[PDB]
Amino acid sequence: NKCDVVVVGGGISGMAAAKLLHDSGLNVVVLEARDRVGGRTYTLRNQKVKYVDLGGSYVGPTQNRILRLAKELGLETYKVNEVERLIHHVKGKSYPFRGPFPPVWNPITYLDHNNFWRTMDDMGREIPSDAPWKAPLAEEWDNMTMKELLDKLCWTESAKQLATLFVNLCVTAETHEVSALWFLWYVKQCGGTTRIISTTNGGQERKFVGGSGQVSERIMDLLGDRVKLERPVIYIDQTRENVLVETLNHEMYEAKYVISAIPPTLGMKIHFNPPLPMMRNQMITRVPLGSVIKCIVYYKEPFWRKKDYCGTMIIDGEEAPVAYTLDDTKPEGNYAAIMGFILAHKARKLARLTKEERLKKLCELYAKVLGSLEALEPVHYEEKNWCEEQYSGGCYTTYFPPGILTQYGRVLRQPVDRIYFAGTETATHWSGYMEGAVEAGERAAREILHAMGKIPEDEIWQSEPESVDVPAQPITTTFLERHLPSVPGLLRLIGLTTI
Amino acid sequence: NKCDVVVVGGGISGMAAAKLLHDSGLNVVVLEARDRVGGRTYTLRNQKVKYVDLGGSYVGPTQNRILRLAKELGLETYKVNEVERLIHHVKGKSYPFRGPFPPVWNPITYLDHNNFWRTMDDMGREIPSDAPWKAPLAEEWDNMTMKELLDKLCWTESAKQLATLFVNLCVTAETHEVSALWFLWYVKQCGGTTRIISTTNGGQERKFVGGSGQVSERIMDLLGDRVKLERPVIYIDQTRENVLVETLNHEMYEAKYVISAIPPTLGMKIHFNPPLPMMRNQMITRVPLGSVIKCIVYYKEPFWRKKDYCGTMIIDGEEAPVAYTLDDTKPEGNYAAIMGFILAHKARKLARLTKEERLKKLCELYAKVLGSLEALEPVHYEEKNWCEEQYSGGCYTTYFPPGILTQYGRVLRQPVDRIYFAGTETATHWSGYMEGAVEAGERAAREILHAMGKIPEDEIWQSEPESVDVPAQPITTTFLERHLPSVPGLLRLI
Ligand SMILES: *[C]C1=C([C])[C]=C2C(=[C]1)N([C][C]([O])[C]([O])[C]([O])[C]OP([O])(=O)OP([O])(=O)O[C][C]1O[C](N3[C]=NC4=C3N=[C]N=C4[N])[C]([O])[C]1[O])C1=NC(=O)[N]C(=O)C1=N2/[C]=C(/[C][C]C1=[C][C]=C(F)[C]=[C]1)[C]=[N]
Ligand SMILES: *[C]C1=C([C])[C]=C2C(=[C]1)N([C][C]([O])[C]([O])[C]([O])[C]OP([O])(=O)OP([O])(=O)O[C][C]1O[C](N3[C]=NC4=C3N=[C]N=C4[N])[C]([O])[C]1[O])C1=NC(=O)[N]C(=O)C1=N2/[C]=C(/[C][C]C1=[C][C]=C(F)[C]=[C]1)[C]=[N]
Ligand SMILES: CCCCCCCCCCCC[N+](C)(C)CCCS(=O)(=O)O
Ligand SMILES: CCCCCCCCCCCC[N+](C)(C)CCCS(=O)(=O)O
Repeated sequence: NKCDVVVVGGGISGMAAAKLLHDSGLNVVVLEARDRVGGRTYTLRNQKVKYVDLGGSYVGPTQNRILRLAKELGLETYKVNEVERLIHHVKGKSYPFRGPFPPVWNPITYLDHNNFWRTMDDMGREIPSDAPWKAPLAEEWDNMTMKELLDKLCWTESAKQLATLFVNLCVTAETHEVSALWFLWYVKQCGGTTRIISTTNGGQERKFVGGSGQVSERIMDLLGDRVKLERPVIYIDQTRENVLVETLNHEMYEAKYVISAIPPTLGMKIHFNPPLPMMRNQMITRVPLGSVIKCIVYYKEPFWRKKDYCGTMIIDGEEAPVAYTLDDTKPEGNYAAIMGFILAHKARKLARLTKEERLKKLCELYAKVLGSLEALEPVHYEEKNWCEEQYSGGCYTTYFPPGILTQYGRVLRQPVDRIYFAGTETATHWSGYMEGAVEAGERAAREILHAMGKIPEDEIWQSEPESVDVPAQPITTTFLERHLPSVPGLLRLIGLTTI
Repeated sequence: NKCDVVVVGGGISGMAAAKLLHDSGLNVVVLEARDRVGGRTYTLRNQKVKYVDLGGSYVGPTQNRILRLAKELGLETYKVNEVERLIHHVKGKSYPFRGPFPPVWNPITYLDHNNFWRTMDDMGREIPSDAPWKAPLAEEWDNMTMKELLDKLCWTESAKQLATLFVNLCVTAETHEVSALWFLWYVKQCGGTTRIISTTNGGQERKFVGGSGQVSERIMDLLGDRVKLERPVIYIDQTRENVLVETLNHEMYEAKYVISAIPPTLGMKIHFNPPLPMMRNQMITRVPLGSVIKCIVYYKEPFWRKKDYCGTMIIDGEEAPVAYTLDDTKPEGNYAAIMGFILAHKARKLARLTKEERLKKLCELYAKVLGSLEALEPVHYEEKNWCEEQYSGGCYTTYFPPGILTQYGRVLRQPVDRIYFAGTETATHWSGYMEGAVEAGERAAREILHAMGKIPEDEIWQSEPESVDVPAQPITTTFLERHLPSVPGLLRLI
């Protein structure tokens, strides 16, 4: 029953919050809906795979909070394979390349690709990380879908095609579903377009040895009996002196404060007394999560390396079930695997098939993209459809439809009496990621410490020292990249000269 | 505990369903979250106002199911006052007019205005009521907001701004928030633009004497002790022989079947076992309700009538808190009142003020629009902010953001094992209205009757005879309206 803080949700954010509060000498309890911790991170273990992350997996430079938490728990990272060539597959043809971006030869298309990425970052610098709705043109950009923005920025179909896949891959949603302001914020708060898309020096650089599920599992071992599995929270009562939190099995928990560490829309699963204020009440009906199936196809050997392919494929085409893959082979070089994401409307569409039908379609895709018959000989298959999860709502994270972030964005992490809000969605740096989960979990925990008069106000938001293990090379631009004209800019120059 | 059907929700849809099933001889229970029935309809009574609808209120021709149900319960309608002139307030000036739509005098603006409304109805003709996702251009129309359609279609700012007001008023959401496909479906399934906007011969023609809350209240009286108030449903278990439904106060209800008669997104408040299928699991997080405050200012007399104004105001502009009003005076001519809607973003913005602050702004607005100092002396004020309701989620109804209706639309009323789906959102005619609530409640009830082998499949969807009290007159267009060019059409002719 009685404790200082009830934490709702035993994912990375809630576990990070409970650990901090526990380390500060408080009596904490974690109420987790599932028969496991980790939430949107999940590591399957069996003899065929040894271990595999079916949810969140990748970590990179500038994600210093998740890295410090994992290292303190005794965890280790390894580099995702990007030794050999990446593949860009478009119009049923594959084009090998090196570096983070698929190359473009056509001079007009090159100017258009260059300008697009530059403008994404240009617009990003106008958007405050901690308050996106404060951008000078917040309303104008929020009243617009990402599709509308692509339609007006991209003067070539090639750039529009690549930008569409970029959006699908980043936020597991269609360009027409998401606010332009929101998506521009989301990229900006991950350090920009290059940082977000990169394996080497980016978000996909590394994975944890043994899986990311260990983060939450090892925090559970530290907290012992304080974590309560199979306790979905149904009711929060704040009418009396102590906060009462009721679960589905009719257990009652009494606390001074509560941390909500669940996806914002999943707050709907809780009945509130007194009712939530007007803005939060409506906000939680307006914030869906994206759609993704994560699929891993195992092979006898990482045969793609022999053809000088690292395993990275960027696959454009409506026919392609998977738009993005990475090599998922173990660091020891065994359990050869290709990881792929089925994104947005394709997750919806391909979920109708059987596990066996999906495996078949993926192998047939990889065989064509890699130009390898070997790809038609899988030894094993694992997958996870996050759309069917009652206690996640989707993956990777929450997106904002047009008009919502400016109208409702400011209440996301605004406390409601004695309820404080964590979860990756409330973070200001790598929101949507395991990194943002740690940030938001530890920030929510400190808000409570301040409320109890244990720490000063200026200590609620805490900066993180850079990892020595995973150093961040800075994001650099060239003179040409900065000053090459857009397509309309070149046309302006043509019409002005020839006049 | 043990019954044939548990109905979740004591709104009009749930009550209609329960009444149908009860009259057919089944044991039904209604589980209602609030201390009252009615949901998005609510009739307040005090001696100052006598009675006032603070939620759903208006009914009109073609809404035959709500009219029949209310007539059986002993209810009667009266006509909303539209004898005198309507007012269009544009750029700080009032323009009195007659007929459902404000006149336009600039030739170019006239062509642009004409084309916009015509095109809305043209597009609607290709959208099936029972399956909007089967429209020929469903994906194209669903992937754009109403804002970009208006930007595309309206060559003049005058038309765009009136079209914007129209969207705001119909669906309590911003043009940029909503799918074009969904909005065009919404208008089409109310009988078209003219039918949805009209007072005389449209949706706003009539109100119930004594309030619309009496519909749900009188059905609850007919059901005896079968309606359970302050029983919010928290858990639905379908793993066993009969369905188990748990409430927040720990009570257990067992049934052969369930009707969910709540707004789709409020399905999130229930924990399901087994988990919901994937498409519904994600759908119920993708379907918000609009934002509105309904406000009624009372006066000593209906003074506007003396100046040959009926009370209807169509008010352009960002600064106007209220964009649309109706005379809310009682049929007897006493309790003189003006009803106004504070719509969409204005509802969020003006909720930060006090009740008294909102009253002052409305009175000053009405004084400008009506050209009368008498609007500055209210005798009484009532309001309801529907955004603050845990068990509604907003008003009037559920809107679909771009991409949603085509991807998730068909799951809305698709049964989940032994759970059937009612609620106005699942109706095919006047969805969003009290009428759709009745259609959906009775249809969901008959689906169960068919599942039980009591009626054939062809009796699940039943037609309704036209009301003798509120008959519908046909919607007509003129030759010029149908054949006048658009702005770009007039340009290609030049
Ligand atoms: C799903 C996914 C996938 C598939 C993938 C990925 C992901 C995901 N991500 C994301 C992550 O995972 C996240 O962010 C995290 O995890 C979050 O955390 P939090 O905040 O903590 O949350 P969660 O987990 O959900 O938890 C919660 C909890 O709670 C509970 N509940 C509910 N309800 C309730 C409860 N309890 C009680 N009561 C009640 N009522 C639940 O159960 C849970 O447990 C990620 N991340 C990272 O970091 N990384 C990665 O990798 C990931 N992934 C993805 C990504 C990447 C992709 C990309 C690629 C390429 C490019 F270019 C871009 C991008 C990211 N995101
Ligand atoms: C809010 C509102 C307002 C302000 C106004 C109006 C409206 C609204 N509307 C709408 C109506 O009302 C609706 O539709 C109805 O009501 C619906 O019904 P239903 O479906 O039945 O649903 P509800 O009510 O919501 O119910 C539900 C129930 O459930 C319950 N819950 C929840 N959750 C739960 C429960 N229980 C148990 N458990 C759980 N968990 C709740 O509580 C409830 O009770 C309308 N309508 C009509 O008809 N009329 C009218 O008038 C109305 N309004 C508005 C309109 C008009 C506007 C306009 C003007 C002008 C122009 F031109 C256009 C438009 C319509 N809409
Ligand atoms: C000699 C020049 C005459 C040009 C007249 C032809 C009109 C050109 C239309 C091309 C549209 C290009 N997209 C990318 C689709 C939208 C750009 C948006 S924005 O125009 O830059 O605002
Ligand atoms: C004889 C010269 C030919 C000029 C043709 C005129 C085309 C210029 C369009 C500008 C108006 C833009 N609005 C109205 C906002 C949108 C219209 C979109 S759409 O043109 O119908 O696609």
